[PDB]
Amino acid sequence: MTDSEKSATIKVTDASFATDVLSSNKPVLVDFWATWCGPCKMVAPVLEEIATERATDLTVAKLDVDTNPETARNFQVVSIPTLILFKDGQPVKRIVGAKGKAALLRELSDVVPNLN
Repeated sequence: MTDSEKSATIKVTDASFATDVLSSNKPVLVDFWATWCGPCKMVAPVLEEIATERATDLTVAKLDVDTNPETARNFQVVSIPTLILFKDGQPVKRIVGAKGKAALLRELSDVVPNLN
């Protein structure tokens, strides 16, 4: 089953990346992913929880490399899944391959000192 409030993520494209990711004065986390990749499918529910839980500290976004390969090569992040953390529309940290909740919330507790 699914629902319109099951996630707090945003979806971005090569035509909208500047208006959402580079527009953000707060920290924003882009996951470059595709539905056809196993590790992408495995990190998606962990990022969905991170979007729902960490909304006050950061924003969580997805770039679909299957329909925006332009944005995938623009940052050289084609080696999916690939996570970029931006602050004030400028890149600050890079991560590649899947994470579990513990590893993802360590790398985001680096900006959320409250947990974990």
